[PDB]
Amino acid sequence: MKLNISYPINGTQKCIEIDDEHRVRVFYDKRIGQEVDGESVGDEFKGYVFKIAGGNDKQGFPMKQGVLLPTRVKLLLAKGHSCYRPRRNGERKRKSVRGAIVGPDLAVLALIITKKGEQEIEGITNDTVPKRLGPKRANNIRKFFGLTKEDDVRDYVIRREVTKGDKSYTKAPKIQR
Amino acid sequence: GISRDSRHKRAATGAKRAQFRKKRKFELGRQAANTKIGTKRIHPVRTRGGNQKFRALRIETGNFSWASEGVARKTRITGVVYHPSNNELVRTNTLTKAAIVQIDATPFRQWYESHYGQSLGKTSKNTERKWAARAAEAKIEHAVDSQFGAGRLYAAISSRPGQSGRCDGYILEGEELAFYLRRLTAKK
Amino acid sequence: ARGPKKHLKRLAAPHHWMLDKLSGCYAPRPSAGPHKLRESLPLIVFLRNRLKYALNGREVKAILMQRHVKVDGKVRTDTTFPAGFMDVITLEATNENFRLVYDVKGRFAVHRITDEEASYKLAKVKKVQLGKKGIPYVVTHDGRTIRYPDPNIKVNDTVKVDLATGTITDFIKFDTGKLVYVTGGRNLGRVGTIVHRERHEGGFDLVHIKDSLENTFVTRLNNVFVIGEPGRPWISLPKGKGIKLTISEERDRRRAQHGL
RNA sequence: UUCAUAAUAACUUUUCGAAUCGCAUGGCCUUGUGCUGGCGAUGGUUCAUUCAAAUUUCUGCCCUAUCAACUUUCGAUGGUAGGAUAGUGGCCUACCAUGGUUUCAACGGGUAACGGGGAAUAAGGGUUCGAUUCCGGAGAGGGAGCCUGAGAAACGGCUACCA
RNA sequence: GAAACUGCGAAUGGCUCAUUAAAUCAGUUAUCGUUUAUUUGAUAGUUCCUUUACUACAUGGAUAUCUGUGGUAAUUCUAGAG
Ligand SMILES: [Mg+2]
Ligand SMILES: [Mg+2]
Ligand SMILES: [Mg+2]
Ligand SMILES: [Mg+2]
Ligand SMILES: [Mg+2]
Ligand SMILES: [Mg+2]
Ligand SMILES: [Mg+2]
Ligand SMILES: [Mg+2]
Ligand SMILES: [Mg+2]
Ligand SMILES: [Mg+2]
Ligand SMILES: [Mg+2]
Ligand SMILES: [Mg+2]
Ligand SMILES: [Mg+2]
Ligand SMILES: [Mg+2]
Ligand SMILES: [Mg+2]
Ligand SMILES: [Mg+2]
Repeated sequence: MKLNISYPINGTQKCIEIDDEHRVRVFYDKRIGQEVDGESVGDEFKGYVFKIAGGNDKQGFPMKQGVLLPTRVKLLLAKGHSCYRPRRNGERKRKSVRGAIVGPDLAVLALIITKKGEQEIEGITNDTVPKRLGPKRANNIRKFFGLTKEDDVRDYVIRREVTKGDKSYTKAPKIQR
Repeated sequence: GISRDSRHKRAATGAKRAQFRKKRKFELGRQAANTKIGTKRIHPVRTRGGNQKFRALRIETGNFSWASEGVARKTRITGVVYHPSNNELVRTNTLTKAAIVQIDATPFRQWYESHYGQSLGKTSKNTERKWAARAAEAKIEHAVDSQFGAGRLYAAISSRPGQSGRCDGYILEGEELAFYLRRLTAKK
Repeated sequence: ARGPKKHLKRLAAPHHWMLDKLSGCYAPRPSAGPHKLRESLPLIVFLRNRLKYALNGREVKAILMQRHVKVDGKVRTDTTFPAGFMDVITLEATNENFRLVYDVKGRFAVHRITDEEASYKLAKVKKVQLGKKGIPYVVTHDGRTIRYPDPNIKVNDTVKVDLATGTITDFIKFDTGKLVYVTGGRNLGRVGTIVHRERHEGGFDLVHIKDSLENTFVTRLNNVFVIGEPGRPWISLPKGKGIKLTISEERDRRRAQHGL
């Protein structure tokens, strides 16, 4: 089934389709938050290791963390919980949700890749996706720079330049606090 | 869901009032606190108009006051010995208002010792002159000395742990104690 | 109703706003403020209807927003502000000043009143209490809480707020033989002198009032507002001074004072 | 009035006591980013006031006795203490007392009954109507349960059963 | 100036008369028996705790929006990553 792999440090991710019945066999009976070695999931996944963080059932129902069940269940979700977003304040809703134990009923497995392996993936182990915007708060910018705080963090704010086609103009965030 | 409205009650005459205006939210009643002893665990409940209320189940220590010389001290509640409403709470050690409890009684003891120093149960010149000016007025009655020798004070709680969250009360003293000890001797 | 009510249908509006029963389904509900909505007067009613300076709601909104209205020395940019009895409405444009006093028919009449006296306001004392840390304070009918009042100022009394600093300037003590105004019931707008104040142990004080024309009536003490000493009112009384001429006398006034 | 308020002793899984925005950015010279400094906007504890909300006293309701006794073990009337309540209150619990209404019609039954301001009718007295332009109450298919808030037992908010 | 977070209203208004015969309601009282966003008027030095060593010229981390990967036949369904 579909596997959504995401490498955080490179900030990259990809989707992988697997049809073999035995590569996914190790994913069976493994709950969210566990670690599975990449040797048993693919001969091109040597050295890799996979944290399992969420997924989607064949019916589209995602799996909630901490359900410890290989089946679906109807739960009364509210604000703070995942698998649900409230429209009105305090709007509890009873919705179906897949359990946290991975079984054959899953359709997508969301997988963090934790340890860099031997054979590099195409654009995940190799490429890096830049962060779309930097820090905004003054001390946050200082920490991101290691700026020896009494150093006039005013100027060191990042500045993104965009060209309208005729005029090149700068846009930089306003510093809070 | 526990209502406290008067509609469900029969009329003064005795007629069975027909159902009308399904019960509201400004008529609600919540579960009893039925507090216990030990491992302080107070749960806030958001009541009408904010005004955080505090359920005080499992409460072990609280403030207690002495009326004669009028001094208050934090001290431990050690079990309940009598309840004027239901002895079932006494057997279950459920602590509500007006219940009668026992007190570790030490803080009162060395407060007395540093205040009068009469050595119950059996220095700087300023303190000596204070004691001399006192001139042994601490002629506090005999039964309180009796349970001071015993070590556990007899107190009646006055705060409402169900609402306030505190565990405050006052020691039995004077004819108060008298009355209740008779009742206790009735239990004995 | 579950909660507060925020709509005032036109027929349910007080008959002293005396709007047109047609040309509208609703009426301006006064927002919360210094006066009871049954007793108060919204600014939109005072401008659109009483003064006709505006024409409709948008015009009143534009008038209030640009800070030309000043209620008791403050701007009050909200459309339905409850400008109540004895409040002062200042318009720097046309440099005009109004004080809301009932005309004897019992209505919030347009009273054009001078700038010099417009600096201050009068108020009835509704409570005298002791707030925290032992500070005495006085609550007037506007809801103004004046701190540190004169020690012998009592309830039902009257006082003269300077309306600039908002402190105590002078006061008049409630007692017999004193010029007085009426602020409710059948005797709206009437002005007289207190002849007697029967105590009525247990509640609802009553006072007897005799006006200049030597007519006599009786009114509840909650309904009473001392306004000064006989012959020397502390404010500028409206035209007619609230004598309550009889309907036949009003007809005779129409017949006599008549020129076309 | 045990009221307002003040005071002492203590208590708190210690609430609040501005790390928030706009405009104008003046004055002092300690001539520096230095010292101060106006008009507002949002907040914020408490006490008032207002919009209110809950209860609450007296009196007033259509037909019917082919409805004369009704209510209490399961609260019926009262007492006390506690719990809950925002708060009084059998509102609920524990233990007691055996009480409360009734021929001045209680209780039960019926209402093709929402109550009222009012409408028709008109010598005077009245008879009938009032679902609906205003004020109240209740309801969102019938039932129960609840989060959020100051305010809902909300339903153009949710939970469950029944249809 | 979209979007989203925040704040506020969504409990007003509108409709219907099904239930309800001391029930609602009307007139008249009471709250010294209580909650009250808002509006309006006032309202606080002590947050130090042994003060002879602290950020007050400003303390911390998430988090939506967004960038990208999906799932379901579909619903104001949203899980993973930055
Ligand atoms: Mg309505
Ligand atoms: Mg007091
Ligand atoms: Mg009681
Ligand atoms: Mg009917
Ligand atoms: Mg009707
Ligand atoms: Mg009718
Ligand atoms: Mg009908
Ligand atoms: Mg209506
Ligand atoms: Mg409803
Ligand atoms: Mg229908
Ligand atoms: Mg709100
Ligand atoms: Mg409902
Ligand atoms: Mg609808
Ligand atoms: Mg609705
Ligand atoms: Mg909803
Ligand atoms: Mg009946």
